[PDB]
Amino acid sequence: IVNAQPKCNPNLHYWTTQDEGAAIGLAWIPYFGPAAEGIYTEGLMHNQDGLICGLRQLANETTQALQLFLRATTELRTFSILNRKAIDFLLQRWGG
Amino acid sequence: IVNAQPKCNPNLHYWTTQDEGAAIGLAWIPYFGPAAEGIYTEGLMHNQDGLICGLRQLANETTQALQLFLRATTELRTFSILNRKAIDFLLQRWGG
Amino acid sequence: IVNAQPKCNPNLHYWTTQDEGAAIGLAWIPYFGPAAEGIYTEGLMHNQDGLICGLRQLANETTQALQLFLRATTELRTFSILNRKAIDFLLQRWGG
Amino acid sequence: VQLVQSGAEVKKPGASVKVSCRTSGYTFSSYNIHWVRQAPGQGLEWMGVINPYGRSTTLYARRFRDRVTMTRDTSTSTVYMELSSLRSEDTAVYFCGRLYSGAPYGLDVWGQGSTVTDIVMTQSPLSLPVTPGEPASISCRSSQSLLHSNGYNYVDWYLQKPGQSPQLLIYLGSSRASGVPDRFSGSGSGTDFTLKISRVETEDVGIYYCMQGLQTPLTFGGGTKVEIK
Amino acid sequence: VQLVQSGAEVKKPGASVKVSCRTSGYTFSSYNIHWVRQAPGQGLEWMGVINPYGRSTTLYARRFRDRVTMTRDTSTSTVYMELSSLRSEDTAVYFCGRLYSGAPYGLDVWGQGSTVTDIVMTQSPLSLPVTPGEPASISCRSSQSLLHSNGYNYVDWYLQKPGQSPQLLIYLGSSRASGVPDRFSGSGSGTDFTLKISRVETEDVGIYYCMQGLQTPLTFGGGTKV
Amino acid sequence: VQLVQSGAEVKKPGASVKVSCRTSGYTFSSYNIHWVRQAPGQGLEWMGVINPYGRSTTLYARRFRDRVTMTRDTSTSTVYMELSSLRSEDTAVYFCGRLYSGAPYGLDVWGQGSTVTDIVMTQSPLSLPVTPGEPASISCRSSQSLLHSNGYNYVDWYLQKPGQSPQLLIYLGSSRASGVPDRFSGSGSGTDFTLKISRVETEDVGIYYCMQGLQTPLTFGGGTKV
Amino acid sequence: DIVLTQSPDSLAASLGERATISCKSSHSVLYSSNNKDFFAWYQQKPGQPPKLLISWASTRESGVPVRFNGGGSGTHFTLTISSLQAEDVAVYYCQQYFSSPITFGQGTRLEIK
Amino acid sequence: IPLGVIHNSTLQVSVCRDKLSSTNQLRSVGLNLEGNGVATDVPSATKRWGFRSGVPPKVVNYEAGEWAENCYNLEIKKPDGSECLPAAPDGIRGFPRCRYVHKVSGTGPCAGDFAFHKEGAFFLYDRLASTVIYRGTTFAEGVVAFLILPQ
Amino acid sequence: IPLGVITLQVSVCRDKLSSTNQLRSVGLNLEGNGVATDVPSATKRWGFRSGVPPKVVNYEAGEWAENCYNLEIKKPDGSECLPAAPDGIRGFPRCRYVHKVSGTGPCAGDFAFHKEGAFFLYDRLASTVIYRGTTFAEGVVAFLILP
Amino acid sequence: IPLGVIHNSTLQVSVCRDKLSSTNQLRSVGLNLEGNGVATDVPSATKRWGFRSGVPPKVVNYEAGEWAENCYNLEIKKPDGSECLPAAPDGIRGFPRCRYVHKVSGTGPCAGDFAFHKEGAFFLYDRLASTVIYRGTTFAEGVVAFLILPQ
Amino acid sequence: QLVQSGAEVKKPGSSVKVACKVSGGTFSSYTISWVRQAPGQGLEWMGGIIPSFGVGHYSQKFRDRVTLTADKSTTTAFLELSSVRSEDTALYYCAILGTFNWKSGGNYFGPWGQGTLVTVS
Ligand SMILES: *[C@@H]1O[C@H](CO)[C@@H](O[C@@H]2O[C@H](CO)[C@@H](O[C@@H]3O[C@H](CO)[C@@H](O)[C@H](O)[C@@H]3O)[C@H](O)[C@H]2NC(C)=O)[C@H](O)[C@H]1NC(C)=O
Ligand SMILES: *[C@@H]1O[C@H](CO)[C@@H](O[C@@H]2O[C@H](CO)[C@@H](O[C@@H]3O[C@H](CO)[C@@H](O)[C@H](O)[C@@H]3O)[C@H](O)[C@H]2NC(C)=O)[C@H](O)[C@H]1NC(C)=O
Ligand SMILES: *[C@@H]1O[C@H](CO)[C@@H](O[C@@H]2O[C@H](CO)[C@@H](O[C@@H]3O[C@H](CO)[C@@H](O)[C@H](O)[C@@H]3O)[C@H](O)[C@H]2NC(C)=O)[C@H](O)[C@H]1NC(C)=O
Repeated sequence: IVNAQPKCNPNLHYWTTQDEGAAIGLAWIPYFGPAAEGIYTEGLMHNQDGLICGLRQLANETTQALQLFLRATTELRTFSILNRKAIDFLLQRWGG
Repeated sequence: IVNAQPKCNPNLHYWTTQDEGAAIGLAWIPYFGPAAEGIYTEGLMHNQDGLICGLRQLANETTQALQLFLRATTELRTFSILNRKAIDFLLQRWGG
Repeated sequence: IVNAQPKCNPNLHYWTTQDEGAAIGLAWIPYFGPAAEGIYTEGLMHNQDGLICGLRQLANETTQALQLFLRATTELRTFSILNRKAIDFLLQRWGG
Repeated sequence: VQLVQSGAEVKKPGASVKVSCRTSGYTFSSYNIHWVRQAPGQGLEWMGVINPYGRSTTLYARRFRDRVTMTRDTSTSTVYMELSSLRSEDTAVYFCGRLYSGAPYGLDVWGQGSTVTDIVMTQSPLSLPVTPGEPASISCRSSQSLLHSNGYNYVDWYLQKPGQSPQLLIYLGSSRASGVPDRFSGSGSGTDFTLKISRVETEDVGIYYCMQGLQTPLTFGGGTKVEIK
Repeated sequence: VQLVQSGAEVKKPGASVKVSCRTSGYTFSSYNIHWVRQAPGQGLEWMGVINPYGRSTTLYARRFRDRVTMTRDTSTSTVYMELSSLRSEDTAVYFCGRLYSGAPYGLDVWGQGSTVTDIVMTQSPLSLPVTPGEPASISCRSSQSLLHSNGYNYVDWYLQKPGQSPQLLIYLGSSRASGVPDRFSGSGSGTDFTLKISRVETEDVGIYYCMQGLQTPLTFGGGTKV
Repeated sequence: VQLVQSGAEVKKPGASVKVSCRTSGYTFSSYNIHWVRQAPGQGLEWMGVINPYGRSTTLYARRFRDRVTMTRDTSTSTVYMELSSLRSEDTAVYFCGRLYSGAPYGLDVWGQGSTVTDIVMTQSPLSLPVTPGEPASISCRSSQSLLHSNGYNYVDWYLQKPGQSPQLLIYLGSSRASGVPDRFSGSGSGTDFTLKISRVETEDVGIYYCMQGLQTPLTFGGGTKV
Repeated sequence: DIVLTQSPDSLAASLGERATISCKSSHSVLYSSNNKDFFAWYQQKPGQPPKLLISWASTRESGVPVRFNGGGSGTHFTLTISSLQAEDVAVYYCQQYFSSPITFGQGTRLEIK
Repeated sequence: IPLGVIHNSTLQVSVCRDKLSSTNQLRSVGLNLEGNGVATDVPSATKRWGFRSGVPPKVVNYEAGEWAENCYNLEIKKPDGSECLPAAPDGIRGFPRCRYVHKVSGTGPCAGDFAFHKEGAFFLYDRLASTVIYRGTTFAEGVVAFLILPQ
Repeated sequence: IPLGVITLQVSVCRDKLSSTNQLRSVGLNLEGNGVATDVPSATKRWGFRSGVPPKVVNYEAGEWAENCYNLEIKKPDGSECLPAAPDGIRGFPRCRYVHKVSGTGPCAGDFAFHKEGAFFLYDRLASTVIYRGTTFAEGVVAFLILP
Repeated sequence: IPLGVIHNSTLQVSVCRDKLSSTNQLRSVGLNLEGNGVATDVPSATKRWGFRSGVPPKVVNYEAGEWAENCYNLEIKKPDGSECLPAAPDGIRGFPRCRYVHKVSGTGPCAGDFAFHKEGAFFLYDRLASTVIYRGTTFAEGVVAFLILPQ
Repeated sequence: QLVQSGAEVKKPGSSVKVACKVSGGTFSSYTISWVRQAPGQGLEWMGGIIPSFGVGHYSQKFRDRVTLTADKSTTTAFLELSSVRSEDTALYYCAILGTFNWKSGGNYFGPWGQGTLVTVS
């Protein structure tokens, strides 16, 4: 996680969609529902700056593997990288 | 699984394509064989007032989860919910 | 895996792209990268006559199951069948 | 369908408060439980939201973050609040309501409560004293237009009789709630929302509230207390 | 290519009859096997279908459901058929075919074996015994059209040579199966199906049966003796 | 950015040569490592390429394939090549090369090591007498067009000072590298290219080499003297 | 290029009948994210420049009677002359503008029977 | 998502006792709203569809369904004649088991790009369940529930 | 869907499945089976059908095609019979020779399926229908568990 | 593809102790180059996008993203007045959270079928990182990484 | 609304110029399109120009032998055939015809013109 990146930002202001905080009230039914922009929960990470710089560097390091994987794959919209990682992990451990 | 419905249908008549019989006999070459509406098989499930008249309330209780999942994701046509559930189940026990 | 086919071809010139080492050298960036058709690794088996047309006989055997499976499902591009195979495999082995 | 709350209690500023709301008569797993605070002289302030679903997700007002905690139990189908330090400023009754999580159909049922130690919507008229049998008009003004892309205004109007739980009058801008007399009629311009009281009767005297459900926080109106005079 | 089955057996009612159809000369899993029942002089009735490929799947006729079960074993590549509660009428000869799972291609090969205890189709001319050398025609008619989206009529025709197994002549509208004399030909217009024999020969004696393959059950016509 | 190759690697006929090449001042995983050979003769030969990233995929020339292997040190940050079936013709000077896997931005810095026992490209002069205070021009041509779909030209020029490790002059057609004076400009389009020293100073003399990166096996030109 | 074909080259119907014109594109001309499709019908009476009858294959232009109807998607598009009039006799043209070059159909001549 | 495991005779939402042998044991069933005792005539059912804009439609396949006594077909146009509904993308067709189709036609202006359900229920087309109504094709109204079938 | 594990065994604790890269899908061409590849016999194996959706599967490795076909046919009125080539579909990469088809006149439907029951390979996307303008080879897909 | 593992506050790139209880924690995070020492001005950044042809675009899903101080909306025009950036496909919209939108335009000489990134990054869009620039929708240039979150 | 000049007769193998003046609206950003209605042989869109960019987006079949110009000095679009042949006797219309941002400079549509007849001697 040694930053070869010239400059690390020590904090990030992030947004997520998997978290449930976007529609605690409001409603689930799309008919009475938020817009496409209301599906986002905010978050802040002043602390753990070393983690953030290391994560920057991980993003840098993993780019070319992603490019090679995309170039080989015929599927244009790949949403199964995390599922494939779960398969690889659990298959590696409990496969045989 | 308490049935909170006003009226619940005590019997069910299910059409299903996942039978592996499908065009039993007949043919399986796509050029020959059935049309788009000939694949389905059918059955009459009225086994008990436990499963039936309980599945309807299960649908009432799972519609909110399914709506939240669809509002979260960005993939237009989802086909890997069942696979994701299978992976969650299998990976929960063998966490290591 | 006995071949009833009239012709057995021991020669199997195979191109593939899953190797992920297809673009050694050149570039991995999509801008400076290779062409869309130059990302292929080429080889020949020379293992056994019985293995190659053994694969051909297997492909005849499995084309029926593949056609049935494609007729059952409604997704146009079924990119995820190897994931299905791995899930079935490891779930029948270590499931429950 | 009924909602019951915890009994009367008086606590030290050091001591925290534990308030229980118990449901009866409906599927506890689906309906949101909203907790609101009635402090005399300041109307109502929305304390927070709990979703009695499997993840049991919660949300609290910014002013009360990190001091109040909400937890449900499915065994008794109940919800619980625990505070941290109940200051004397918070000597206010605590109200539990249930709202259909599927749509902003308005708060339906209410409790009583007793604890003893943003889209600004300002109602324009502070008070309307009037003889009975004379129609009336009351409106509240919103800084931001509450019209939704659906076309349903999400303003909700509630009536609190003196010393009793708030009672729902209007939901979804203009639709009338169940059990409310057909006398009340609500109309919504999208920014300033009004209502015509057909005839004022003795029972209808009390404080009127407008709360919006378009965007959290769900802010309540100032509250116009109409009395017969 | 050659098919055999269990020899004729005799039993009394209230019990089970168990028969086999042994195969040879082809990819066992590839072809569906259709079981057919022939009462003496009553034509043919489709007992059922089994495809040994993969996990075995069996379909029975609704008239004989819950009284029959066929199952294949791949070790010796043999299909076994079991019948229970044998009524008096059940005494009939039993046949097993080798229809191609790919496309309707008739039933080229058959068996020989007996025992002792929808789309309706019609054969308008009952029987046409004629002096040899005379062209003859046979007509089959169905309630619902046999036209298919691909443009091929799934009609089939078979010859029941006296005291033998059915023999496949015209398959899939108008095509000719190998091993069949060229005198056999037919036209399928999708609603009525005609067969033109150019000149009746002494071998052409026997009853002709029409078959629909579009939808299960695979009903058979009454048949015409020529 | 410092790289050093192994020591004086003198062997005997048929012996195995294990030569190492260190990395310092830069990220080991990202940049590829090419290895090349310079015989006593003026020609240059591209020995092979190793990509340190991940599982360390390697590529070798069709000239000396499967006679030699390369291996990465994940922690030591050093790549080494071993060649076994040694012969007299293999006596040469092996060189390292740091090429960006991201784009053929040229080879930043090389090593130097000794050893003692297709896109054909050519250059015009192969030798050129020079006079101080003068411009100079060297042409380089290739069999296949080097106009990659990007619009860039995957053409490189390097100088080798007399008895020195080579230096990077021009990459990607006309974009000179940092540390190279403005006198060294290279133009071209498609098949033909040239390097025109705006004024050959008395200091900068040596051999010049023309390089392509469009298609592996990577190839080198003859070289021109200045 | 996107070449257009009109199945009815010359359709004639009597007064008061339902008139259908089908037009089959070589490519899809229905934009994906915005469900709007790019297809227009032109009514040219001889001796006059063509007038835009319906754009986006559905929306009717101002001044155009409700009689004129549009429908279809993807490749297959349909123009319906709901109730033929005496004045409706003219030629009708397809036009796609989903991607250049703009291509027009050969034309359908519609006249009183 | 509440996963409903099957008992030998009953249903339990959700233990090493619960076992499953392959993916075919996972079954997604589509149950129509008519099975919940909902009104089925056109004027009452039409009130359960509204128009919205700013939310994309998301589709989820389902493996099994039930016969629809009344399945609906919708084709509405605002008086400009524009097709207010989106076209049905390839891979979506009518609901395959319907007793009678209601070929509803309407002139109600569309204030939103899409038309959503007012009960949170899904629209069933073939082996897919979406959140928006599609032109021409016949759909049912129903909800998707996940189950494990017995061995 | 029969498996292939490695001799070739059609599927056991003996044969493990170490990692996901072991699974492979191979698009073997019918050329090995010994089928004729001339244009007029090949045209017989394709038939036009209506009422079946076009299904596509993904294969990861293929075999050099001695002959791949690039079909471009026109209905007599001029409309294209084949459907437009969808996104992410390109021609089969490793043809030696291409047998282009100028046209067959009448077209009875929209989709053209292979009568023998073999997929059309394209580029790493085996499909049951013939698309327009893209070079394809006839062949069938097998599934393997590699060492 | 390297995977990140966290102990308390440190990231470890992919130990038997390293455990992952459920798939829900697997998170794909996309980080903008605003804090990566990259000049965010219009003309410095415009050099990084270059036009190529004959390479299919690819799209990846990232669950979470970083705020963007500088995000670019491109509607590039060819010299004849035509637009050369490919049409935005369905399911892709602008970057959700951006402070300032750069409506950069007018770059005449675009001479390729697609526009790719000269540094190797992705264009984030809305939870859909792309290797190509789509016309009319705002984006931010950044990278996508995959992580397993601590329990 | 648009205006044009009258019919013109030209010897074969010469250069014919057809002028279309755009009056009303704004000449700066419109999508001038020229269509050749062959007499009884449908239509074909020869090409279009935007006066702001000043270079026409010629069609593939008419790139070789058609040149276009748009001048804001008198707000006129000029079309010139490099060579003329007999079959080019057809109605040349100038209109505001756009595409899906392929050449969209304004709205997707506009009013047509009277049309100029060109004949070959
Ligand atoms: C699951 O079953 C429940 C029980 O019926 C369904 O709840 C129903 O929800 C609708 C709207 O979400 C309610 O309609 C509303 O009624 C109030 C009554 O005043 C009215 O003011 C509103 O305008 C609206 O018409 C309906 O009353 C309610 N059922 C009951 C018995 O109260 C729910 O829809 C079902 N979920 C699924 C997915 O099928
Ligand atoms: C897999 O192996 C089977 C077994 O050989 C192959 O089946 C062959 O398919 C051909 C083509 O449909 C069939 O031949 C037919 O013969 C009749 C005779 O009248 C003729 O009318 C038909 O037009 C057709 O030519 C037959 O089922 C069979 N032939 C042979 C010699 O085996 C199948 O083709 C193989 N699959 C693949 C994908 O290669
Ligand atoms: C991850 O971080 C590394 C480290 O900086 C990045 O590599 C660097 O990328 C820049 C481009 O932004 C390169 O600058 C260019 O260099 C060429 C010469 O090769 C020059 O001609 C250009 O004008 C430009 O300045 C730089 O060389 C390269 N390497 C280093 C050590 O900085 C990489 O881009 C980052 N990855 C991502 C996805 O951001």
